[PDB]
Amino acid sequence: MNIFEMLRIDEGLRLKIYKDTEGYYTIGIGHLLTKSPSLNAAKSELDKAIGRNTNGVITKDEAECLFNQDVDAAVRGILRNAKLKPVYDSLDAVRRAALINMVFQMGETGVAGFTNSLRMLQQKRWDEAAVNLAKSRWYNQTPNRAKRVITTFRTGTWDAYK
Ligand SMILES: *SCC1=CC(C)(C)N(O)C1(C)C
Ligand SMILES: [Cl-]
Ligand SMILES: [Cl-]
Repeated sequence: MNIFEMLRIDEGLRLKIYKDTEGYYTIGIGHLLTKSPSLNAAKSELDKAIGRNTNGVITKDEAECLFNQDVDAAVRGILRNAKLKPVYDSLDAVRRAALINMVFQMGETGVAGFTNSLRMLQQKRWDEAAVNLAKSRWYNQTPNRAKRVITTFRTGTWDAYK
């Protein structure tokens, strides 16, 4: 198990434009296209991201291309952020993947707002962090995915994904 397989489980794979849990236009492996309600705006972003006239449908290779770019962007967003980098540096390899997962889903600014959870993770207070992480809109809106990520933070194992 690794971060690519983990996010592939959490995000799924769809080759046609769809709406995510929030109603935003998305494609591939959780690649957010736009938060605008216009399908034409989403098709325009898609063509721009892929470099061709797609008409809303991409191939599996194109979906994995965006996926690689998005995982790379998430990791580099963590390392550039003054609040996230110290937490990431303090974590073991499995818990680092859990932090990448969160950044992938809600963005670098959103995760950096979990000020109290991040401090508990840095102090390695795993049970207390898990309780604090669940007191969030994130947990209430996507509870099954949040539980898997929180369990990864709590245990340091991949057991939630087996
Ligand atoms: S993101 C790299 C990528 C993969 C593939 C689908 C082969 N592509 O057209 C590019 C080179 C963009
Ligand atoms: Cl992009
Ligand atoms: Cl869920």
